[PDB]
Amino acid sequence: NAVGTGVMGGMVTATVLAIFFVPVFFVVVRRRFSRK
Amino acid sequence: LKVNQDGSRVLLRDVAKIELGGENYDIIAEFNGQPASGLGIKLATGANALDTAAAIRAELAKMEPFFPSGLKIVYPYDTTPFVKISIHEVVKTLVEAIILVFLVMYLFLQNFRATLIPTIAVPVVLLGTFAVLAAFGFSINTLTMFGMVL
Amino acid sequence: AVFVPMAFFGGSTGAIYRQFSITIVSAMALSVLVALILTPALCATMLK
Amino acid sequence: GADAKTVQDTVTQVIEQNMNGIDNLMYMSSNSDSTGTVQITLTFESGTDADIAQVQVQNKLQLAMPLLPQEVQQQGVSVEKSSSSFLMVVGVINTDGTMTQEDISDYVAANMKDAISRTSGVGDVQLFGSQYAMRIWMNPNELNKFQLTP
Amino acid sequence: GADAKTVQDTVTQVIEQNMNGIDNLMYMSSNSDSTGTVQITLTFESGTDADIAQVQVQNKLQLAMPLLPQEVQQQGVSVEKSSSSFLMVVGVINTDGTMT
Amino acid sequence: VDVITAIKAQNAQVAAGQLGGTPPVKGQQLNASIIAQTRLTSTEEFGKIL
Amino acid sequence: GMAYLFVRLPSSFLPDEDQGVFMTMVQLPAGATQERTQKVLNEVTHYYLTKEKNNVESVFAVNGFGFAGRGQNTGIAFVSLKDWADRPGEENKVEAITMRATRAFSQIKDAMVFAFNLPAIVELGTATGFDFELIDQAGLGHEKLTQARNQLLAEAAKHPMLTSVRPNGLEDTPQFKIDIDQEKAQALGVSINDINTTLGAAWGGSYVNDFIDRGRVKKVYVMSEAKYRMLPDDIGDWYVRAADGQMVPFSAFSSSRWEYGSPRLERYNGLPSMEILGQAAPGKSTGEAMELMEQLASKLPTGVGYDWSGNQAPSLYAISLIVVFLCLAALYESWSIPFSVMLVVPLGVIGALLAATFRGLTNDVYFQVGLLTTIGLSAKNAILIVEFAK
Amino acid sequence: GAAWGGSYVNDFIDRGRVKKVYVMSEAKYRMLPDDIGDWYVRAADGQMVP
Amino acid sequence: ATRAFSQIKDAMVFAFNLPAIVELGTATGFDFELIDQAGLGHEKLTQARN
Amino acid sequence: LPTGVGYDWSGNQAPSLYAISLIVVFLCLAALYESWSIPFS
Ligand SMILES: CC[n+]1c(-c2ccccc2)c2cc(N)ccc2c2ccc(N)cc21
Repeated sequence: NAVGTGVMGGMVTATVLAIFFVPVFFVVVRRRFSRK
Repeated sequence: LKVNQDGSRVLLRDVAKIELGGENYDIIAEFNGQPASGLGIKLATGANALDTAAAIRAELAKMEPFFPSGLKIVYPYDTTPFVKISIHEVVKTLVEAIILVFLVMYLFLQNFRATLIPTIAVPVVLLGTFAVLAAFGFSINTLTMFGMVL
Repeated sequence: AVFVPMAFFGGSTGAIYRQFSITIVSAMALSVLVALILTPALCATMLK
Repeated sequence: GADAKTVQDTVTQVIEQNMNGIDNLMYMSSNSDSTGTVQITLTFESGTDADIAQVQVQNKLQLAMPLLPQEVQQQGVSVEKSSSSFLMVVGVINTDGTMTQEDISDYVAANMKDAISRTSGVGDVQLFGSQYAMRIWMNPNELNKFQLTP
Repeated sequence: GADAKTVQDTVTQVIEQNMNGIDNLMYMSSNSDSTGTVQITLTFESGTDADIAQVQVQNKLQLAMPLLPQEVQQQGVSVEKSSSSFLMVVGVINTDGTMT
Repeated sequence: VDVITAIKAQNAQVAAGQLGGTPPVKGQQLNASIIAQTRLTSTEEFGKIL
Repeated sequence: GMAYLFVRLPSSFLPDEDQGVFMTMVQLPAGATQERTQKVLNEVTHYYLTKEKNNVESVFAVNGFGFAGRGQNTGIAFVSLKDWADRPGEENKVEAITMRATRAFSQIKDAMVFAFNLPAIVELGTATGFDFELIDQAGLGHEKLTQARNQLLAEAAKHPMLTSVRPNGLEDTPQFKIDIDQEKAQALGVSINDINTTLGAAWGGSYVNDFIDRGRVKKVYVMSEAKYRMLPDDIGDWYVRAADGQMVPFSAFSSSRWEYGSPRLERYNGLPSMEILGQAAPGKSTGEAMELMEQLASKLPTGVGYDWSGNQAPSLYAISLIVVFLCLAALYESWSIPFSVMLVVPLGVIGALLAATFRGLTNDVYFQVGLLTTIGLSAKNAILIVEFAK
Repeated sequence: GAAWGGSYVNDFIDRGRVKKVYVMSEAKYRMLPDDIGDWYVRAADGQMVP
Repeated sequence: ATRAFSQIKDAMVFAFNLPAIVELGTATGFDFELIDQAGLGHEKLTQARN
Repeated sequence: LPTGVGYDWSGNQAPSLYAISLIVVFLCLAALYESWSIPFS
């Protein structure tokens, strides 16, 4: 239970956030381009 | 001990009692309120634990049969079956994590032949980690087994 | 680049955080290698 | 017999002075009991061999060996691998041919204990009850009426 | 002087009890002679170091050392590496200046 | 040889047992360790050896 | 939020769990007996065999052996619980078993008995816990040292953001001192050798010789029937022979008087020490408590010194912040990709914190690595979002 | 041996640490060969002998 | 050699190739041992091996 | 024998040893000769 409760939490919140909504897209935009 | 004037023989029985008693009465064990004595084996700083306790029964296997009438063995406070169980609960999660992957693999890859490549990928990667950590000195520890699963 | 740096263990937390990265670090190279030899082969050989 | 203050500075202190010049070490400790039983403990750097580390402590103890009471020399001096934690604790009782918590303690320590301690890197065996010993119970009045001492 | 029954349980047995807590081991043995000469033998797992394996047996013997006859203590106690098999056996004789 | 023997007799610590012994008697309530001779402490105490 | 979800989350080492096997030790007041202590091991075996049949498969009591050391004061009972299926509920599980058990021993008893999960961890490293030790450095003695620890244990309890501190086990029971008037002895005509091995071979025991019993050579011992060595009045029974072939009582040359010694004298590192097993405050955690304990030992008298996740992560992870950037330009050379992936770190990690902060979980070892794996998949995911679109 | 050379008789306790008790003689009675005569030993017949 | 010692003698003498092999492992050969496990003695054990 | 009287004492080697000789062959006999025809030649 100590293993998965830590991972499950981080994984749900990794993907459903990353792939969509927040960075993991918004990054490359303002990192590769922004100013250089 | 002596022989007093009138040749009266003083023995060790006369001056003192003689029974075959314990060497140390300071400690006394009662298995569930019944008189008894056991063995409390302690580990040797860096010993193999489960393998040592397997050989506790191995040496003791040949003592069992030559016991007198009534003398039985019985097992309280024992580590062994906890080793047995954590292995069986982790290897359970291993097969569950395969089967469960196999369903998500079919749900997306409608091809059954395609629900087979990844299914038949990690079986081999696990075994390699047994072959790598054995080659580096580690064991099937409580830790390395969650590392198989994780 | 996050496992093996933290696999630099310490004291009674020795084989603790050690065996932690390594076990799976071992598994990562074996996962990559399999995904460079087998998963390729198998996939090419027979996928559809 | 020796009390808490006796063992503390005729066995304990004698070794603590003659317990140096050893490789890998952070501290030592001691417990000088009133029963008449001292036991020292040296903890080493992590990863250090317990095979060599024993030798060193037990081959320097054996220079203050003849600096001790002679009751102590013939008594049990030991150097072993500690692991404050049992695992297999095999209780042994009787059901049919009844025997006391002393009859068992002897047969346990006169058939099995000798073997187990040796068997598969067992650091040290603990004994519950005690092995037999030709016990004598000197009556003091009976010594006087013939005119004698212990 | 000690006969076969004497050495068997004043030197032999005293060590056999005080001969435990050792790493790598499958059996031990003994020969308590009538000349007054006991000699124990412990055989270990194959590949085990004979350097360390000696130490262990000879640093636990040396706890039952003061549990022995004093004739025995000043006598030759030894712990060594066995190899029931000689190789060089150099005989030394005399020819001219005769000696017994 | 008498001075030496006087220090190997008076200047010593002796193993005296205890009340409520290792095998006591059923019903005793106390268990206290006996003290006997003590290893001497000061220069004055060595001055008074008989 | 992420930060607050992490700083406030307590830090353990490894979760203590039901093992189907636990234990519990006993400790009587000063100078208890084998008959008095055995009464308590009968009561403890009865809480287990009548009020815990469901859970307890088999106990294994032991009178005269504490895990402090030994003596007729001490005790211990080895429990062996039934298998885990037959023992289903949370009450059936060891967390709850050592709860009402400990509560009953502090209720219907008059000594000190506990009960505990066998720390599945190592003996050391409880986390939010201690191991202090009070050394006497100068030429002071056991008695002056005792007062110093009474002032240390008093100052912590006087003003504990608290602490919970207690001694280890030097109860400090009295001893029956026997002074032998030397001059008196030699006037009556007795060797002091003969007087010593009377008292030693009567009250204490004496390893005389060895005898053979059914093959195995055992030991011959000599002492006395118990009744003639139970109280201080029984010293007079023993009459020793004097040079002039006639008996002499103890009372003649003897002196009888009690004293205050201690039944165990610990010695840490070649010097006399008394160990102190305290714990971190309910609020504070080790580094705080420890540091708020060195200042209390430094306020004690002269000639009285002392000696005692992990700091681990801070550095460990520091190298996780260097190898990433290098490996994130070993295929993605730019200084644009090496800052992409960087942000998926707390993208996932926030949820890992949250799931364990929601349930009873803590920041132990499995979680600290459940973070690392969460970050590895965070990179994975991202790098594909990058590598492909580049 | 116990006059000119020294003799490890026993041990005593000094401020905690157990040290050694030694026995020899004031220096002046063991400096030259003429000082050997000073030492008189007891004989079986309860009287001194040079 | 072995034939002559079993011919013109009255004791027991043999003769053998020094097993170039190890002491152990003759093949088609044994090493049994008869333990006395219970509290019997050397004399009762002798009859068991007989 | 009577009560209280116990006891204690190519190779089995080849059987297993050669068993792995029957596995590594077939694998190495298709590590260059992939078919299932050469691995039986
Ligand atoms: C730590 C011993 N040690 C060293 C080693 C490290 C530092 C100096 C000398 C040797 C080692 C060095 C290299 N290259 C490759 C493998 C190993 C190894 C492998 C297994 C093991 N169980 C211990 C091992």
